[PDB]
Amino acid sequence: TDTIVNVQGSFFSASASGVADTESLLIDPQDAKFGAIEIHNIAHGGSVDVELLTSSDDTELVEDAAVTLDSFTGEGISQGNQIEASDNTNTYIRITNTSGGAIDIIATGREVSQ
Amino acid sequence: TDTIVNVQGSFFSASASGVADTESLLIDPQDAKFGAIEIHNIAHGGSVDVELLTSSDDTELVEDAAVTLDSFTGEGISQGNQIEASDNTNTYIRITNTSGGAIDIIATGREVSQ
Amino acid sequence: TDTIVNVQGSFFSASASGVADTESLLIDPQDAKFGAIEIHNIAHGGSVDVELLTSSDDTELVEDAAVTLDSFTGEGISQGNQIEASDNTNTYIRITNTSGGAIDIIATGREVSQ
Amino acid sequence: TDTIVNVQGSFFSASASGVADTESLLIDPQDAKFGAIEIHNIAHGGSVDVELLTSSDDTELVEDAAVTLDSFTGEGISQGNQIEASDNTNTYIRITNTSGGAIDIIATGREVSQ
Amino acid sequence: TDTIVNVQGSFFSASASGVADTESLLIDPQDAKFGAIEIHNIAHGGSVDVELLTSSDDTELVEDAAVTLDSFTGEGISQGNQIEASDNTNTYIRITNTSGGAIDIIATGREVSQ
Amino acid sequence: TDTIVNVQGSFFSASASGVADTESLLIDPQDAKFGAIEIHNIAHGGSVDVELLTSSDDTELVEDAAVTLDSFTGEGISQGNQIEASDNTNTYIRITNTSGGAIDIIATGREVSQ
Amino acid sequence: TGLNPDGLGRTAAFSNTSAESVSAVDATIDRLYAQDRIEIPTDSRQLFSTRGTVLRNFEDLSGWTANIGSLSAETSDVYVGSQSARLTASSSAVDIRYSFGTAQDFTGKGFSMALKRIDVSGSSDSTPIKIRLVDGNTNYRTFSARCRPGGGDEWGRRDFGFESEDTGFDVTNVQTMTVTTNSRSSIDILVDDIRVVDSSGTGQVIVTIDDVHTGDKTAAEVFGRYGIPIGLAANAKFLDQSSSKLTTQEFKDLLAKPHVYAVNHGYNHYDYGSYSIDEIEDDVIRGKYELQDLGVREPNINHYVYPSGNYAQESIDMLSNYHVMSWGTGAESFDALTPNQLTSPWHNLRCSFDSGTAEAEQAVNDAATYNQTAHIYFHSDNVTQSEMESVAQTINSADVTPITLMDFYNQQ
Amino acid sequence: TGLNPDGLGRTAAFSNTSAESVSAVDATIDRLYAQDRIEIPTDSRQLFSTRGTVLRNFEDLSGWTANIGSLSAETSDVYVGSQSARLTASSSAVDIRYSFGTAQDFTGKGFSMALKRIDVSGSSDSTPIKIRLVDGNTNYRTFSARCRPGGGDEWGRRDFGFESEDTGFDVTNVQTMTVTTNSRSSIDILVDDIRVVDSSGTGQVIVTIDDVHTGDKTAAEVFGRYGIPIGLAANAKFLDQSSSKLTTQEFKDLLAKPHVYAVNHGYNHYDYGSYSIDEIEDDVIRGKYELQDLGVREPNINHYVYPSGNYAQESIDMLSNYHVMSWGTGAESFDALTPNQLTSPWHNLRCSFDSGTAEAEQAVNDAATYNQTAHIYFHSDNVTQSEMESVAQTINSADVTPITLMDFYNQQ
Amino acid sequence: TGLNPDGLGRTAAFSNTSAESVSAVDATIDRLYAQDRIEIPTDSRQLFSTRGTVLRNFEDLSGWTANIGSLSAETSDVYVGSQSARLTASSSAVDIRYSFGTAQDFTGKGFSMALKRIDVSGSSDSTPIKIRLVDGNTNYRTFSARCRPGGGDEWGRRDFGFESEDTGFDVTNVQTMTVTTNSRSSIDILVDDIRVVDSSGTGQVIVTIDDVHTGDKTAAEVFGRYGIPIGLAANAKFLDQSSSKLTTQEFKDLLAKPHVYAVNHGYNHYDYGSYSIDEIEDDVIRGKYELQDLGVREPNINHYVYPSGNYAQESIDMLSNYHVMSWGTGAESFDALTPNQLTSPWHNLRCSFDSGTAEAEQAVNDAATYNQTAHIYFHSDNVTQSEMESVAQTINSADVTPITLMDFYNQQ
Ligand SMILES: [Mg+2]
Ligand SMILES: [Mg+2]
Ligand SMILES: [Mg+2]
Ligand SMILES: [Mg+2]
Ligand SMILES: [Mg+2]
Ligand SMILES: [Mg+2]
Ligand SMILES: [Mg+2]
Ligand SMILES: [Mg+2]
Ligand SMILES: [Mg+2]
Ligand SMILES: [Mg+2]
Ligand SMILES: [Mg+2]
Ligand SMILES: [Mg+2]
Ligand SMILES: [Mg+2]
Ligand SMILES: [Mg+2]
Ligand SMILES: [Mg+2]
Ligand SMILES: [Mg+2]
Ligand SMILES: [Mg+2]
Ligand SMILES: [Mg+2]
Ligand SMILES: [Mg+2]
Ligand SMILES: [Mg+2]
Ligand SMILES: [Mg+2]
Ligand SMILES: [Zn+2]
Ligand SMILES: [Zn+2]
Ligand SMILES: [Zn+2]
Repeated sequence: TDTIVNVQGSFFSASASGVADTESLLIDPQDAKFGAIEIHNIAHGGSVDVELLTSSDDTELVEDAAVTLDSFTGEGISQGNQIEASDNTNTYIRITNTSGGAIDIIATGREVSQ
Repeated sequence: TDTIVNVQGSFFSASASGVADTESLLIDPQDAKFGAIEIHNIAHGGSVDVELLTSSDDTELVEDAAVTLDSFTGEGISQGNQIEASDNTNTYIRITNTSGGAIDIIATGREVSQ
Repeated sequence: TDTIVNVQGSFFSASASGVADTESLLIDPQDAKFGAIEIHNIAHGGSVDVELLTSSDDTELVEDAAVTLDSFTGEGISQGNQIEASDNTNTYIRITNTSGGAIDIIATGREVSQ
Repeated sequence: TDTIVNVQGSFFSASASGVADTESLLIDPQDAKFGAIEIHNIAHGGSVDVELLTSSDDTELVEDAAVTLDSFTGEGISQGNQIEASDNTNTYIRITNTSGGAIDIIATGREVSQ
Repeated sequence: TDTIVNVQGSFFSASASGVADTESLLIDPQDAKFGAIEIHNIAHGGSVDVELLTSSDDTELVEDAAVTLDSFTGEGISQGNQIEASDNTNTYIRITNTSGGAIDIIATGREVSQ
Repeated sequence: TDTIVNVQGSFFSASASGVADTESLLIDPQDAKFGAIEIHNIAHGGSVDVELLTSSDDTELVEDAAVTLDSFTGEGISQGNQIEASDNTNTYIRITNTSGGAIDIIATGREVSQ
Repeated sequence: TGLNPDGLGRTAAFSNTSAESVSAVDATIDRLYAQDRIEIPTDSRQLFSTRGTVLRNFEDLSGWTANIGSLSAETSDVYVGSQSARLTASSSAVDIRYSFGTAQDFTGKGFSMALKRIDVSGSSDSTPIKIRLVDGNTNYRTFSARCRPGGGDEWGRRDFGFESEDTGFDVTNVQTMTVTTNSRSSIDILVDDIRVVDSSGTGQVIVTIDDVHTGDKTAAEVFGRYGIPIGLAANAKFLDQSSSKLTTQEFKDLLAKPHVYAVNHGYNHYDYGSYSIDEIEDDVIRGKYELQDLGVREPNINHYVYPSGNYAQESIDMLSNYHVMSWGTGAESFDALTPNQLTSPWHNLRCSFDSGTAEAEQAVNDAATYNQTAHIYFHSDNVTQSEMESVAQTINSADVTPITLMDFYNQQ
Repeated sequence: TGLNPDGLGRTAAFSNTSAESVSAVDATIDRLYAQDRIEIPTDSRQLFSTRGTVLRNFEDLSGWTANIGSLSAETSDVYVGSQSARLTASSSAVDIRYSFGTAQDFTGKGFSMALKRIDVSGSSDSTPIKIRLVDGNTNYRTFSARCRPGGGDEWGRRDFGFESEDTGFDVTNVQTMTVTTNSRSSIDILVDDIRVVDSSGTGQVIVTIDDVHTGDKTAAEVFGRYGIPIGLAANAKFLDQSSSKLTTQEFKDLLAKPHVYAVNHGYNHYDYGSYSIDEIEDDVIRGKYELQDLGVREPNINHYVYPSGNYAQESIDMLSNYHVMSWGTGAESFDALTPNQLTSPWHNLRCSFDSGTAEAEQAVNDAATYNQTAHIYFHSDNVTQSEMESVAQTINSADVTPITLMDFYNQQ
Repeated sequence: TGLNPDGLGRTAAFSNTSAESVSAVDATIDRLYAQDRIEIPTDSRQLFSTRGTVLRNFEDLSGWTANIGSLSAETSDVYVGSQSARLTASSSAVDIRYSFGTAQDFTGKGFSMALKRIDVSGSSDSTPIKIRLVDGNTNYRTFSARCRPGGGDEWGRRDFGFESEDTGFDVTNVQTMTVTTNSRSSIDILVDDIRVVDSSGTGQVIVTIDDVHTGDKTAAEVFGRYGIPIGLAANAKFLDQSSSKLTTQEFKDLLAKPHVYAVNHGYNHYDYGSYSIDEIEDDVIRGKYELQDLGVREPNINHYVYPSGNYAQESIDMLSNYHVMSWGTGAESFDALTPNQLTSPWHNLRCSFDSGTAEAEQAVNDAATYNQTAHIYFHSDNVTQSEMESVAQTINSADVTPITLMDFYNQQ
């Protein structure tokens, strides 16, 4: 039988340094080559709210559905997520600072096919 | 040996903003390209009942078997599901609002082959 | 290197509405295209016993080995299973009603190669 | 990019009805097409000891290394295993009855390449 | 249908013996053939802080975003991680000794496609 | 779309019968066809220390970094590991007897691509 | 993290896990953050049953005279020993009498008896059962308890409250004791094991308020004027339902007062006989955790009060997993009253002052005089402020210590 | 292993799991291996508040005469009832007097009062507050407690230690009682709810040693000579820090002695006001688990001693999740002293003999004479062996039972 | 579900999990369903060691006269203080005497002493050790305990049972105290810390039955005839083994009786010295959980009884993680007997009536007379019904309260 070596699909990340008190990292699957993402890690330099949004617009965020998924307190990593978003389903992930001061946010995961 | 990069299979989502008190998001695998789905995430803007239904009809929901899978209270994400539905087996997932007010529901997952 | 999109293998389900008090859904891997199945979900409309059986006959169930795997009480979903059965190894999964009344049973999973 | 549907690799099972008090099911990876196995499930109709053995002989079990992995009490399923054996590494899995009476044993899993 | 044997994608490791008290192993995804990594294991010969950094520079670490992910105490293994880094997104993982003495650090995982 | 059956990548094992009191099984990824390994199972016939080592030499073990990963007491199986080693990164896994008497050690897992 | 634990099946080494529900056969926890217990380790059902000494044994019925009704040995349905006594009557009371060989001194002794109701019918399906002590001059002191359906369906101990005394009764010169009932068309009740306990301590009062009505605020002020502890028998569902009920903040503010404490009354007041044991168990469990979220902690939340006073051994068995003690309802002075040492923490009643303060005030005066514990209760919608003041002044002026249920159970 | 549990979300059936941290809403455990509790089910804050009976009520201030200072009703900031009393003075003490309608007998009675400090200023931001009993011959017996910032910031009960007595005082013939302070430029303090408790039992002594100095070894020998229990208020971080502190092995060796026990003092001695409540909580939690690893167990490790004696209701609220009882610091005999029945396990002080043994020895003699509990303390670096011996001989020769903190709390 | 918890390593957010075994460092549980504890938070080993007051400290041996044998200071192997006493004899008893400076009154005082056996040899490797009070007329009152291997291998406290009295002994006029042994070829025993406890309360009796023989059914009837509580020292493996043992249903039926309770005796009766500490620990743990499945709950299942009476400090240390109290075996009246206040919950014996009722009946009469607690025991296969009746009638007619082990430990 044929042997093939499987290397895992395209790495995805979004990051922002010095996100101000109530500002946010908008993770947009439009930035993915495949147009969909699965975020595995959220490294949070301080407290954040994670929010999943559907847009009315194909290309810009105009809030339709919005659900606040979870709140993270202090500094650390939310490892082992599968929060998913795509361009065609107009889904965005917003990570909003709640720390009372400037923080670094790094979100990593994988690109998924639409 | 051959090396191949594996990107993960087609993203699927269903969403509804402002689902009224006793209304529901009907997740229909007919909307999938492959005609079957596996829902991983249910982001629930308030309390919901999740229900798995078989239809008597190939194309429309006429309830045959129905099982209420679980109840979610308040706002959050049911991560790590594998609730599965296909068109050919006429399986539907209904997420019904129970909050006493209007909510946003976002369900995400993956398309599966029939 | 080559990029390929991996969509997941064939959806499988078995279902029965209004299974009477001591009757059962017989999940038969003969109904799978690949002739083997892995059940992930059992949605149980009431109490059930799950049972794994080997047949003496290649095509019909004549009980050889039988093990009662687990008992589920009330309504819900047994998510995240890997109960496995194949035609060639003559393995059947029986989900038997124990509710004291008629129930809906939906089992979902994936076809596996023999 | 190319889309491929991935069906999961060859189902494997070993079973025995009415295994007497101190007798055993010998799971032999020589029975696999690929000559190696990964057992995921042990359905045990009563108490069993699971044992991993290396043979001195390429084709028959003549005990070299033997480790008793675990003891299961009563009836049920050991789901979610990855006990592994191959023909070329002469590895066998023995499931030994300890119930004080005759039991049914069904072990299921997947064939793995050597 | 076609049968293929899937061998898992490229092994990645970074290691350092005798890392002094406040020194660090810089895990750089530039050292990966595919230019991205997912660290699964951190074997820590003593206490360490794990830190995820974005660089301003494409090729050298000049700290932009930095998040201290977690602190490990004493000797052991952090198994089951998915901390991810890529060259193109200029992401580095720093494992910093905090033991009060010299330690061995071994990080293992897998290369991922960008 | 194309359907392919995925059989899982090459089985790997290392074993030793009658390992004396302070002796060890050296698991060497040089013995793998692909030159890297991921150990999933350690079946331990008595107490063992597991240790991850980097060599200074490409082909022989001359200890550079060494971390004692974990200690196992008595007889059993450490199932569900992902301890990883490769030839090119000169990584070895040593399982050292600590029982006070002779034991059987069987380690199983999978070959991984470098 | 470490490597995976020893064993077959799904094994996993984790750093941090979160779960809604965890089931374990065994859990080894190095440091436990679990102040909020639902299921309590203590089984109180039979702890107190053997306290004090057996006075009347019923192993020989020769010492007993049936004055009215009839007395026979029960050898098949026995509480304690080789036999128990069947008390039987048709269209009459039962009165059985034991004459002591020598004068007994029962100063500061409290009385308790094992009881099972087989059948009572007529004017009521229930009777007062009375232990009387009679002196050399034929003066009676009466202590009593209730033989009711539900609570009497299985063998259980009653701890007898003082009821009445003839003037000039000499408790140092007791010549005979009597077990007696009211008159009924049919009586069939089993008795065994009369016990004597030391109750020489000061008299005590417990006050409980049921069902979380808005009037609990005025009650807290009134009983506060004399530092009398109030137990709120709390149903957490009732909070914020209507203007007639406390708000959640008002309830938390009341519990912040040094003399107000909460005890469980079930989330939604599910009483025995109206709901299944499973539904009541859920109500009990939910009541417990909801009150724990409101800050009600261990010694307090180990007490329950029966919704509508309804119970049986079935409910006691279920409740014993969650609570150490529970209280029923009655309307007469002796219903409040127990010796200071209980023999059942499950079968004892409380006296209502919803329908007039006289019996409850009588009970408080009797607790002081006869060295007993009076448990009195009300719903604050049924009682006026001037009635609460009458009761609170009665408690202040009497020789009683007002106490919490926690104090009372810790004394046992 | 079985099949996966009922539910949506990630459900999982496991054999054996290992975790660093587990969070669960519900945990059902068939067999629990969790002897090391951090978070205790018992909330002790208000259990003892209603012990004994209310003597002085303050619901009618007509019975009180302001001898010096001034007295007014507080109807908004009330501990108990409809009102409390505001005691107010400018450049003077406050002395308020209640004459009893009939002579009172206070033999073996202990006094407690509810207190809140609004403002004290002048020589100090604190005052002794004194309950005096005065007899027919105008002899005084004084009991006292401290009205301090922090501990007085919110309503809390003080249990009054004996201070002084006039020769020939007749406790059977008390005609009047006084509440009084020292003189200050400004006084504004609220009082309510004077309570009487039974303290007729033998006198008791508790000895604690703070801060784990090397001199605890000589202390253990000296107090050992007379079998007097020592509580080590232990900070686990301090072990092995320096030659001036116990080693870990020395500490374990001390705890192995039948009369030496440990109580929590926080891992790194974080005191109230110097650190946030969150940092102190972490210190408390870590102190608890580190001492548990050293073998300190349940009844012992349920006690805390405030670092530097600093506390407030904020800290008590936090500590009440982890501990049942805590102790502050004072330098005078009455600071050691409480009735044998407490009404607060949180607000009571200990007397130092770091700066001379006189006050502590006085307290021990007074505990014997007046049937009270004396809590005395020291740092073993401040006290010479001859001083420890003086104190230990004083305890041995006095009519006191030397007791553990565990014993003392189990008595409440 | 939420998102995965903070941290590196394998982290997971679950809804519902099932496990056989969970290991956690920290567990935060919002609502705990874990009534069945294996590990208990309470370490009882040293709680009671300092109760009462030290009478003799042995810190100055000048006050002691060696009448027979020899007395020296032990300054390195010390229980309490600077020194302990070495009692040494060759081919003789040791008798050491302390004359009091003034006549002592020991009415209702119970005696306890610290003991370590270095060497005893001759007729036995053990001795009775006697504390012996002498009045002005040279009448003796003897209290005694046993200096045995195992239980005497390390320092431990014995609580001395009444043994004998000379006619006309005046306990108000005690002039001399004596510590004495039986005669042996070699004696080397260390003593320290004689303690006096208040034991003025009523006499008490505890009855235990070992090893779950079928005769426990007739015992339950017989002791039931007087409401005397029985503890079954239960080995859960023995149930259903043979016709000579209780069935599981019979055992559950016995425990459903108000006067029968169970205590742990290890799953399969593994005794100290016959098995390793690890095997005994497994036996103890399995005994606990199997009895918990049979419905034996917390206060009851916190008691253990040593298999075959075998123990040492090693086994006590292990058992203290699981149980609060344990009992050994003896054959003489004083073996039953302790003061009502213990100083060790681990070193006390029980008196057998397997080989005749005389010593046990003597103990019950002595418990009544001298205000002590008698623990008596039997195996129901060794005892005839008329012997059980003799003992039960003796307990009924004596001035004792028959009590549970739970009651007895809650009194300490
Ligand atoms: Mg779009
Ligand atoms: Mg919205
Ligand atoms: Mg589109
Ligand atoms: Mg269809
Ligand atoms: Mg239906
Ligand atoms: Mg079709
Ligand atoms: Mg077939
Ligand atoms: Mg069969
Ligand atoms: Mg075939
Ligand atoms: Mg072979
Ligand atoms: Mg071997
Ligand atoms: Mg070969
Ligand atoms: Mg770059
Ligand atoms: Mg930064
Ligand atoms: Mg670039
Ligand atoms: Mg190499
Ligand atoms: Mg090294
Ligand atoms: Mg190379
Ligand atoms: Mg009877
Ligand atoms: Mg007031
Ligand atoms: Mg000494
Ligand atoms: Zn109610
Ligand atoms: Zn300090
Ligand atoms: Zn035995």
